[PDB]
This record gives sequence, C-alpha cells and structure tokens, in this order.
Amino acid sequence: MAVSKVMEKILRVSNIDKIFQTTTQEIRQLLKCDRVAVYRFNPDWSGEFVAESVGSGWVKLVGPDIKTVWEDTYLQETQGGRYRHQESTVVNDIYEAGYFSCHLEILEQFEIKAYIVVPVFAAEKLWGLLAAYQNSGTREWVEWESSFLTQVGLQFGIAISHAEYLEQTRLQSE
Ligand SMILES: */C=C/C1=C(C)C(=O)N/C1=C\C1=NC(=C\c2[nH]c(/C=C3\NC(=O)C(C=C)=C3C)c(C)c2CCC(=O)O)/C(CCC(=O)O)=C1C
Repeated sequence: MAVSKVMEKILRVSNIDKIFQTTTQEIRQLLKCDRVAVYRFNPDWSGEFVAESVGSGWVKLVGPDIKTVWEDTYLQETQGGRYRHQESTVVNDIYEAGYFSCHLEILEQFEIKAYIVVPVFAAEKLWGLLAAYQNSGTREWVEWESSFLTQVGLQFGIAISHAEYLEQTRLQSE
C-alpha cells in the first residue's frame, strides 16, 4: 500500500464529504432539529455551507445545483468572532437575541428561529462553524445539546486537519 493511502486509512479520513453528510444527519436526528450544517471560512472570513442535513420542507443550502455563501460583516471584521477563542453561541429565539435587521433578514431567508453554533478548528486555526437550527419554532436549548455539538465540532476539526495534512504532503517522495 502507498504511504499516503496507509495514512489516510489510519487517520480515518477516507472521504470527508461522506463523513460530514452522515454525521450531520445523525446529529439532526439526535437533536430533533430542522437543520444541521457545516460552514467553511474563506481567507477573507466570508464563507460557504459545505454540508448539511435538513428536514422536510425547509430551504436547501447545500446540493449539486446550490451554492450558499454567507459573507457575514461581523465575522469578517472580527476574524471569526468569539469562535476564534473557542466559544459557542446558543440562541433560543433570534428575535430576543438583540440582532440588527440585516442579520435577522439573513436568518429569516434560511428559515432559522433558534440555533446553536460552535467553532470548528483545523490545526490551531478557526476553519469553520458547525450549527444546529430550529426552523419550526423557538427552542430552549439545553447545555448537553450545546456541549455535545461543541464536542462534534472538535471531531470535525480534527478530520479536516487530517485532510489538510494529507493534501499538504504535496509531492514529497515517500
Ligand atoms: C448587517 C450586516 C450583515 C450582513 C449582510 C450579514 O450577513 N451579517 C451581518 C451582520 C452581523 N452578523 C452578526 C453576528 C453573527 N453572524 C453570524 C454568522 C453565522 N451564523 C451561522 O449560523 C453561520 C453559519 C453556520 C454563520 C456564517 C454569527 C454566528 C453571529 C453571532 C451571533 C451571536 O453572537 O449571537 C452581527 C452581530 C449581532 C447583531 O447585532 O446582529 C452583525 C451586525
């Protein structure tokens, strides 16, 4: 077996897209929520949704023909917000959160009423965000839900780190 292929097998990251897809579904089922999504930052701290599980009837953000970019002004200004410092955000009702109109408009376009978002770190860098969304109504999230999502964020982060590691072994022999 080829070195890079044995590694891939040891680090458990054959096919990171399938990992994201199946895991977001499993989380969505556990949390009984309406969407679970993985969002990847661009160097300018804009970014896009790369994977999701989404319930019956809600707008889809990921797919063959779809591409959902969210350039968030606040996250761009701050280079990843509080998520840089490994903090999580828990919002039971977006209308009680004290947001600005233009941010609320984006949340409404995604049919979000309540959500959790946690960091996804790759190496020591903030790579993206993992979020769970309630679309049907407000929701009072509980600590086990947000601590678990945080724990999955760590899992996704390491998986991405393995993928970047393997990628960045670009053209060394052995
Ligand atoms: C009003 C200009 C803005 C445009 C256009 C825009 O897209 N965002 C704009 C402003 C603000 N965003 C603010 C906070 C904020 N943004 C996000 C981003 C996401 N949430 C997610 O679920 C995903 C994808 C998984 C992204 C990319 C987050 C997490 C937050 C933090 C919310 C919080 O801490 O509760 C923001 C500050 C809050 C506000 O005053 O509205 C502004 C102004």
